[PDB]
Amino acid sequence: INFASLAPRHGSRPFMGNWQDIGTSNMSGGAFSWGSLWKAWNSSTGQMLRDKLKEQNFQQKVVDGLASGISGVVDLAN
Amino acid sequence: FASLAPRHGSRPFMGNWQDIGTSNMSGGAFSWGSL
Amino acid sequence: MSKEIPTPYMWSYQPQMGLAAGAAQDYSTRINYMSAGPHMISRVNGIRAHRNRILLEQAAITTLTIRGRGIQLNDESVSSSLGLRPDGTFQIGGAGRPSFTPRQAILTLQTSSSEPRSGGIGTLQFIEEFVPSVYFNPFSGPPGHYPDQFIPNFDAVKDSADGYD
Amino acid sequence: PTHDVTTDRSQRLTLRFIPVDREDTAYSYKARFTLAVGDNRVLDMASTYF
Amino acid sequence: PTHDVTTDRSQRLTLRFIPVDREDTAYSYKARFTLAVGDNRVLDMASTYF
Repeated sequence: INFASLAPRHGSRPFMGNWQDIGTSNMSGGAFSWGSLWKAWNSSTGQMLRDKLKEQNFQQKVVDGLASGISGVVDLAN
Repeated sequence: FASLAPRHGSRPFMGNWQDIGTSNMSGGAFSWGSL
Repeated sequence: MSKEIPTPYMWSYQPQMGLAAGAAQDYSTRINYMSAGPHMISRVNGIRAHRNRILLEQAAITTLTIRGRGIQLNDESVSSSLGLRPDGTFQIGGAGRPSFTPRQAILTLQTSSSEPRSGGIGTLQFIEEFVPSVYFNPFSGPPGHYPDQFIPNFDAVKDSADGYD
Repeated sequence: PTHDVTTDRSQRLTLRFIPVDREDTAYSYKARFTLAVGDNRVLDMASTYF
Repeated sequence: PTHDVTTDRSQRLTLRFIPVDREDTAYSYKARFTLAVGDNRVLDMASTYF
């Protein structure tokens, strides 16, 4: 009775997730990551478009799926 | 061991053994967090 | 009243936490003999003494086809009927005979919790354990020697739980 | 992983249930479905949606 | 033959099954039935017909 064969294998080693992860959330005291980070009267054109581009995309730190990027330092916005 | 590491304490600062890595566009990812 | 035949104290249960709340003397089952003579009054006192004897003592002494979970289920290991498996050629249509594997299915169905609990008490065990307690000579000691379990507003570790915070 | 994760036998992915019975009124109406989950299956209600 | 051919118990010869589910789409019509074959019986599907 071992279920390791069902899991994805990360190379001679099953990819067993942390057992400490079973959901629990309520009104106060429960906070989850990935927060809400974010005819022109004004013709600047430029920053405007750029800003719209920014508005449609993303950035944060626990986004560590895969890799952070080369040489390093550990930072915030936890 | 290693003496070549930043030491934030008397104890050395060393990451996880398992740190070497991969991703193919594929979706061979779409995988979870560092946590 | 009398420090020798006392009206018993009856516990109060808190269902929610499982602990036992404060108790109190029984106040719903008293007998009103205030209109009786010495004969019946002695008889009633003897009856209450008999009740107290019953309580003290009680408390002190008395502390194939497995049933599955109420509907038995049969059990077969080699009941495999559809021996085919779809290789490159075959194409198996709808199928499936639900059978409980003897070791895997049943044992996985009847495993207990991973680690046993440590906390409050359920109703049945409370009934079996917390009989009414007879307090013979009430509060006869120096301060601090009294049974504090009786006061519902008393916490075992931090003494005398201040209500209203 | 290869074995014991996906059913090789012919099986649907997106089942479609039809209303067995329906009632109407001037302000609200009622729809009743006979949701069926055959053996060797598990249904996560989060996917269900009218 | 005399015996072991035909039941003496009250058994139907023809059974009709009412649809349980219906759908009248603009280009189709889906009907569902609960075919029930009781014990001590065998049904030759060639007899059945919508």
